[PDB]
Amino acid sequence: NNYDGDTVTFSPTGRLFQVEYALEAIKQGSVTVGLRSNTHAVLVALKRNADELSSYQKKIIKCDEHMGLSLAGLAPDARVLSNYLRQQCNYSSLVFNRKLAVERAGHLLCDKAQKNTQSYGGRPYGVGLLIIGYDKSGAHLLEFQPSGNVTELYGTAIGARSQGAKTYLERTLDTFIKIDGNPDELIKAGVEAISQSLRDESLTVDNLSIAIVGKDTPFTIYDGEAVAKYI
Amino acid sequence: GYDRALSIFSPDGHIFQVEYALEAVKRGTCAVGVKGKNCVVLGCERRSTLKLQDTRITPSKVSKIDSHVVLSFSGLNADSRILIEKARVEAQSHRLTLEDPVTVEYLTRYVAGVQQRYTQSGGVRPFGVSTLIAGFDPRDDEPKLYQTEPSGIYSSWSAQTIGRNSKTVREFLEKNYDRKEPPATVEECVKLTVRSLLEVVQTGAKNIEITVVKPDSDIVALSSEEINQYVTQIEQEKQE
Amino acid sequence: GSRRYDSRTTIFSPEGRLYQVEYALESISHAGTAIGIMASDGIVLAAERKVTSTLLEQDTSTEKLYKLNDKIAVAVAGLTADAEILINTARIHAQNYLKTYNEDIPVEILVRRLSDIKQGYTQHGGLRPFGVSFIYAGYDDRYGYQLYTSNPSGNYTGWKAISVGANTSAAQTLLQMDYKDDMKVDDAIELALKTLSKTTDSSALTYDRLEFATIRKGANDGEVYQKIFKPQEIKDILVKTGIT
Amino acid sequence: MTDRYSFSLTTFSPSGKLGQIDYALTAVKQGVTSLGIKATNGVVIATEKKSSSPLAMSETLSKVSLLTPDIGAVYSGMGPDYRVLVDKSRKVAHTSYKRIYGEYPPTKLLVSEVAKIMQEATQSGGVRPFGVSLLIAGHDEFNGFSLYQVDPSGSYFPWKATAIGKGSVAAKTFLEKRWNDELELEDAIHIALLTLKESVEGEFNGDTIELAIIGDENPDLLGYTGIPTDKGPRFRKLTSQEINDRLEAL
Amino acid sequence: TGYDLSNSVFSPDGRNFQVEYAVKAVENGTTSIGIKCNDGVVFAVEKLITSKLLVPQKNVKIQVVDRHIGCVYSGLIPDGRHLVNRGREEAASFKKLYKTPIPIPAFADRLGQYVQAHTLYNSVRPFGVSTIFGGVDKNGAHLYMLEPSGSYWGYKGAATGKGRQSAKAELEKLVDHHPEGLSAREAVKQAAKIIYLAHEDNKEKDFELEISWCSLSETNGLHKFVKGDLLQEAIDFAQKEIN
Amino acid sequence: GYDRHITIFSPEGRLYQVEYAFKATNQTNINSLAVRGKDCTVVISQKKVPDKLLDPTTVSYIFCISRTIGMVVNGPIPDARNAALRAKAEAAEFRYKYGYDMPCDVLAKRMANLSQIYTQRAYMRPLGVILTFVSVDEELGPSIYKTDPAGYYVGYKATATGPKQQEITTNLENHFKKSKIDHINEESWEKVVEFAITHMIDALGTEFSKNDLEVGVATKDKFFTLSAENIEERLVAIAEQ
Amino acid sequence: DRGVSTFSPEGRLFQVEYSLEAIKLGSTAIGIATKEGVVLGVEKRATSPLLESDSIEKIVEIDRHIGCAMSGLTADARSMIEHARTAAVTHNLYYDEDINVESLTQSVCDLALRFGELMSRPFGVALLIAGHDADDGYQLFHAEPSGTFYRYNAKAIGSGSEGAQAELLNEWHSSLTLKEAELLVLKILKQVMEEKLDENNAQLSCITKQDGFKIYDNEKTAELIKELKEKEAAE
Amino acid sequence: QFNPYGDNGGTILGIAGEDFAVLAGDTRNITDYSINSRYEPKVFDCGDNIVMSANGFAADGDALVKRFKNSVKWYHFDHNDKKLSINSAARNIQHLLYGKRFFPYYVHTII
Amino acid sequence: MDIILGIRVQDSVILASSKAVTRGISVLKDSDDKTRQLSPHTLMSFAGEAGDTVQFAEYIQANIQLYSIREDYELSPQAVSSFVRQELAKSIRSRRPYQVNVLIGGYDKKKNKPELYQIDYLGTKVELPYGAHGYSGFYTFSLLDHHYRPDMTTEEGLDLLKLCVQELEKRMPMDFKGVIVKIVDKDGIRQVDDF
Ligand SMILES: [Cl-]
Ligand SMILES: [Mg+2]
Repeated sequence: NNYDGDTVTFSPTGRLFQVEYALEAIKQGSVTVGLRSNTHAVLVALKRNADELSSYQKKIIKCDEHMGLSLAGLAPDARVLSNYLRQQCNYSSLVFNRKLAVERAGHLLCDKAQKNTQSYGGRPYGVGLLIIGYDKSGAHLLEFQPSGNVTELYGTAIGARSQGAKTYLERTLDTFIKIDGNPDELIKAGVEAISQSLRDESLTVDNLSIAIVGKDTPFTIYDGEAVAKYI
Repeated sequence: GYDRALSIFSPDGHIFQVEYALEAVKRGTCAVGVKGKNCVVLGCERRSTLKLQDTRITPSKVSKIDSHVVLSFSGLNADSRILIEKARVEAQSHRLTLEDPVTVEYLTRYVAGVQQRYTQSGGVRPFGVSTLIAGFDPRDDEPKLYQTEPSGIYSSWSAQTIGRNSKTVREFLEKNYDRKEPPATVEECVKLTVRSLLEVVQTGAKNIEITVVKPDSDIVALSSEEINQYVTQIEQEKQE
Repeated sequence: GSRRYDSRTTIFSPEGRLYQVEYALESISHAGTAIGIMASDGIVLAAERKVTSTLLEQDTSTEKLYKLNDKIAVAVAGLTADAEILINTARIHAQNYLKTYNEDIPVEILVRRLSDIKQGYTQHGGLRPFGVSFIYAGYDDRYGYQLYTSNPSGNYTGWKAISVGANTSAAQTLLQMDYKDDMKVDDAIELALKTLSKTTDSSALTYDRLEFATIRKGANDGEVYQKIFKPQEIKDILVKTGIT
Repeated sequence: MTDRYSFSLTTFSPSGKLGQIDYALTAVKQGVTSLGIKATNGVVIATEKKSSSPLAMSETLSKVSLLTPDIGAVYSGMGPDYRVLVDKSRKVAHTSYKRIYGEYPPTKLLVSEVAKIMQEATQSGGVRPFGVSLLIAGHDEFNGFSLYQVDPSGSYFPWKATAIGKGSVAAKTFLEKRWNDELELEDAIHIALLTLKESVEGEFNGDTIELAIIGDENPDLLGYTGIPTDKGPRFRKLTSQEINDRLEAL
Repeated sequence: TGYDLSNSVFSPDGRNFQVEYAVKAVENGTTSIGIKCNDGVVFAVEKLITSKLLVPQKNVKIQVVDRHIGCVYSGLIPDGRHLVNRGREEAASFKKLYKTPIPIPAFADRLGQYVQAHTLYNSVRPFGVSTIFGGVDKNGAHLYMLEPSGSYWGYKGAATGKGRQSAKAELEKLVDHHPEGLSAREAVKQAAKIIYLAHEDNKEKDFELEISWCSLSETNGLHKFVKGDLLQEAIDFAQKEIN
Repeated sequence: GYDRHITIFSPEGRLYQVEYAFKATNQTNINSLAVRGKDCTVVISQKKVPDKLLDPTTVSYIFCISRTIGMVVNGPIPDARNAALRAKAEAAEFRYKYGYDMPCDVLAKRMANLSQIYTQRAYMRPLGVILTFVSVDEELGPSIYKTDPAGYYVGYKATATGPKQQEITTNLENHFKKSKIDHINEESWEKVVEFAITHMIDALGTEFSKNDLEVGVATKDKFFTLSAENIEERLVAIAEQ
Repeated sequence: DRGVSTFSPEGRLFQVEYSLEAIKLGSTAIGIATKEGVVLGVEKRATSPLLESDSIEKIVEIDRHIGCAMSGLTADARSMIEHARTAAVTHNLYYDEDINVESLTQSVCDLALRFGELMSRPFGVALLIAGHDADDGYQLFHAEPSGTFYRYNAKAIGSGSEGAQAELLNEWHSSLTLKEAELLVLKILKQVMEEKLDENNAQLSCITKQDGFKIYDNEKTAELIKELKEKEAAE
Repeated sequence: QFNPYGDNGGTILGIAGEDFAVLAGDTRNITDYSINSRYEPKVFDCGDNIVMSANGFAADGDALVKRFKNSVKWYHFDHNDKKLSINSAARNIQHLLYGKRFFPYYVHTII
Repeated sequence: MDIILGIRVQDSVILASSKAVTRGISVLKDSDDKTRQLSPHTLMSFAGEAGDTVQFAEYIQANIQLYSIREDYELSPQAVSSFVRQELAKSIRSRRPYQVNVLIGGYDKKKNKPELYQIDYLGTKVELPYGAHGYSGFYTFSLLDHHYRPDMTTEEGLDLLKLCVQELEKRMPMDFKGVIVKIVDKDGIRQVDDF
């Protein structure tokens, strides 16, 4: 009310409204789902279009051969943060000849987002990210929020109506976690998960976006006729 | 450094600081530009609430940017000096690197770019000035007349006016200026310019300035008696 | 953050005016009147001190009239402290020009640069403008004797006779009435004092409440002399014209 | 972080007033009375030592301060603002004058430098004006003795005699009756003590009154001998005993 | 009024309302505690299991500074991380210049001055965390608790978060019943109990226990996490006490 | 009314933020006292440890700035420590630059000048503390100098600070009216500490245990604080008289 | 007042949303992409008859294979075009090849959000970036001041945008010829324009692989206008 | 005085066919008259069917290769996984080398 | 570069400047004009380090032209010479100084007098009746000491200049490919085409 003019101001109940308003931008964004087994990690994203004449906004970004994320909210902010991750992943390779741990990737994003919530002039990031990756400790899935809070999960979803997919994954937890050495089945579970967040619209060929990383699989994105298999 | 974003968008999609700068231009003394077949003429109003002035030393309303291009303006006088200075420097810098004087279009594009920069730079307000830039490109006999404004937009005009009561003199020029046949001579062009100012000015004494620019760096300012002759001639024909 | 407390000194009103410039001019209108009159053979500067106290040291005082170089002087109207900042800058600028070209600076060039400084404070930096209006009186070999004025907007104009500060409306009308082009210095001296004597808010105009200066070619052959009048000299010139 | 206040905190109001300067002058009005009187062969500056507590040692707090060997200063208003101004004034006398010309600045020019510092606090970003008015007394070879007043705006005026602060209006009236152009230094000290008694309420003695002069050179206060041209400081602070001696023949 | 809209502004009381507002964010957070013992310190924290989808043991909240200091906090988790990042920089430069690892009291002031610095200007926001931290140095064991204002003291026991009063009461009993001292292995078990008892003030979601410790004898003066058999032993001890 | 939020003048020539900083001074509800002997300067302060979980040894408002200078603070601990660290740095730098130990009164002036800057510059808030500096200066002898958020400072024969400062002040005033001298005419610092505690007991009207007080003593070439047992020994001496 | 980079409670940046309102006030600009080329057309909209309409430059060349049309506060577009041109030429210098149309657009859109308290406010202009490269062929992009860009088969921006977009929805198919697209832009422009469409107040342009980016002459456009009127009367 | 360059010896050789190309290089690494390694490769696969070698001062050679490999990586990120053509790689390498015109990479580079 | 001469007579200033531009063992050009018009009544010739000469000449030219436009007034030769001197005086203590020597020939319209200034790369200015830079002076100064008179006409000055060029062509080691001669007087600057 009087305490939402900038990010440097606390409310009387100890809230940061600008951070909460940034969180609100994610809820407006299109749904995206993340889930993993012990061998693979999968991102499934519902892409959004302006109209029938427009293209579908690309949701998934590659960070390294072994890591990448999906976005929900302000796409330019995702581009800034994904770029930062690309550099940090790259710094780890050039200097230490070491693939950046997915956990450290999360820690770095948290600290970058935080600095924007404590200084005058700047603003919080207006996007939520789902980072998947396969490193020295197996498959991983992270959930980034622009408050700074990063969380490691077996599965999750963010965006509009993400609660439907999140409930499904909470039920299916015991099933999909043990889909080891089978990419197509883990994707199917993710495609079935994102379907619980659909209303009036269904998954078409230029609407669906899938990405996968695993033990013997580099981070690769599937769009267009390549995802027709899963509809 | 002072960083404040003074020029910003409003809910309706307007940049008020840029629009308020236009109001300063509307307050300024009237300035008119009319281009003929082989010349351009810049007319300028001078308010007559100031007597006991020293016209020898008082800053003239029309300024030479180079020997072949001139600039008049309407709005804040102090603001206009800054634009004129920058333009004059760029004119010499262009001669130095390109080995050729600026085109009127180029010089206008530069001045307009400066004005635009001051609409999305932190810590600064826009220029409260609109300019009429006239002249002839090097080795070219086609007359050029351009207009700029605080927002940064610029465009070419067969004839144009800016400043206070400009909408009245623009009305006059719109019916009196023929595109198919512009003022064939210098006299015709000056007369049409003086006529247009006489719709707004008051008296044709020391209130009107006229500057004539011709090809190949041929620029001259008319004196009181020379201008007064046009005023005397127009009024006698009017009584009919 | 600090945005909360920013006055925004360099913005436009909806009408297209600069708030701070307008309010600075309102300040200057309460300052002691200063008059400049240009004659064919010299220039007069006259200025009224702001309500004097009897225990003020008058002879070793400088409030209104300042020397910029040997050929140029200024009369001040507004905040003295602000004027001194600008005066030292002007004095330096004049010496830079002389160092560069080995010639005394043309009056207009000095005026323009000082006016450009004022302009800057209205367009950028977020600072308050200088609450000062100058009357420049000077001579050079191009235009001869010249009178200029500048104000907080950074706008400057040339004059034959001009007033700044308090009661300029009344003062300008009186100057416009009695001034003529073939006027001499001694006549301009008389006009300057007569104008102040009528426009003054005080009961009667006296020597102790005045600063006076002339710029004549009254030296020996083709050279200019600045005369900042002493208290006794103002007393004598006031009697000589029959004001006291 | 960083000083984001890069904008003026003192601005013109619609009426043309500079609010913060006016308010600074109001703070000066509240301050304790101080005064200065110019004689033919000297200058005197004086003020009351308002003690914050009787346990406090008022000797440690010096309201009258030496700026150069021939220039002294006193104030009315906010003490802390005065203290830093004295530090800056002493330094500027060296950096912008003595280190260049090899001699101390004349009174008028040092005053001018102090005025500049106070004017900048009236226009620069993120600062308030100084809440003091200074009275600076001094001597120099070519101008002789002089007395100046410096206000929060940065304006300064030369005075034959004047007072600032609490009871300045009454004190100035008193000085107008007593001041003439033939006053000797001792006569000016006598008048200074008379004028100050009017404004002071409690105790009136050498321990509650601070008084200094700009008079003859003091070879005994120089600290060394051997250079004929160096004859010692003209600034001298009167002792607690020296004040009481003159209070008997009052 | 309006005194609470800007940081670093004194109210007529002499208070900085923005800092007090940051304390509310701390009070909203999960419970965390610190127990000083014979030859070291023990840290414990409540981790709310928001969902089944949270990977157990893989959202670590307790952080290490240098190799001998442990830090835990309640409130805005990112703010706590920022403070630790600074702590690590401070501890690194101390060791760089002075060779010896940073003493705990020295380290406490480094964080204290940094947090206090965020109450001096309106261009920054106060920290939304109370931080419990400590370790073992040349002078023995030290436990500290640092607040949004920059205020910190040494503690026998410390607690902050939503269940601070429940934990404080339980901590006060340990200080009274063990005047000669509490052992490191005991303090780990007690820490578990106190988190379980303090969980009563946050009992909608069930939680995950996390403990760490520094001890001159048990961990050789270094910070380690309590895991495996020793963790389960401490959980079982806590489970037995609530029933 | 934004003239009450930052350090600019109000219409009546006042700086409200400075005045409110003065009120922050008493937020701790602690009273301090300082007196001078012949050879020493003693400072005492109340010590209140309400929480049982606190380590009482770490609760302190007295600081050792340099070897010779000691400082007690009246105000919140964060600002107190801010001031202490800066004073320590200033005193160390002084010694390095000018080749001798920073005097008590000079450090007071320096810290007062820093405080003054916060009353004039807008982006910096004043510290809500009153700093009482004590030493045995090698030129001026036993010295007490005190600083506040206004940037004011002055030397003292003796002084007191806190909520019940006025009661302590007058108590000391009446003693120096009686004794007719500027100090405590006593040889050993032990008895000057006893005097300080005695007159605080009389003024405040409360009795003190060993853990209710905090004592700092300045002698030639060193300033030190007393332990609980050093104070207990001192309390026993008062009781047996 | 309030911060420049402030979020609204709905999760949008105030200044970005306000700049979108400024773009709605701007003159109409239409783009249509075909397999034979991409056509760009704009409404000039002279404020007065005395203004020489051929000096109104709202269609602009970035490189030989990339063109650009604008709508809104057109003065703001100058620095965007300058950046685009430099980016294109610079990439050619570093890599000895033409730069992808998408990569160019992305480079322009990186400027968009570089504002705050960098420039003081977002851009008040939208761009239609049309071009061709060897990989993805003929492409049309809509670059906003939000930093977002969408590829389009066809797109209209400006005051008559929502009406023209609905018209483009019905008329566009994947087998349009270049000539068909030229007429379609002229048709839709004439519908949404206030003043009557002719060669002086409207301007056409296209980009083809063979001939590159070309702004049409007033003589060439006039014949396409005459061809358009005859075809509508013919049924 | 410190000499920042050294000579690691070795030699390389590239030949181009109609539908293929070879880039060969010996595996010996040396300083002065001593052998450092009998098998230290200096011909690398850099991606997008580009092989590269920077022979001369190995520290500068490894640095350049490393930078170019990294250049290929970022070309993909910034231009939608487009294949870096051999001619485009060449021009990129010119800029890498010329960026150190006044403190050169002491290598003869072949791709 | 190499040979630049200057002679001030009664009513004009005459500048002679060699046409050769040599690099190594090759005369690359034999028609080079080593001068720039600073203003309608002020001409500057120059000689020195390759590149520096023209870069400096044109830089000065731009500045004087800028001044002329700003004030709508022509700077006096004395004023221009003082400006040029100061620029060189700055240059000499720079990281890389302009190694350029100049002659400034101008006609002061206010005084109705020709003026010739000689300024070396150090910023050493002198007003002279006749001047030269480089090895030229070692022949021309003594020659002009003998034959020069202050009241000579422009035609007499050109004959006096021919005498200098003849002496240089006889005794100088290098072929400087003749000179371009320019006259500065009340009517401005003009070039003598047949010399
Ligand atoms: Cl200091
Ligand atoms: Mg402040």
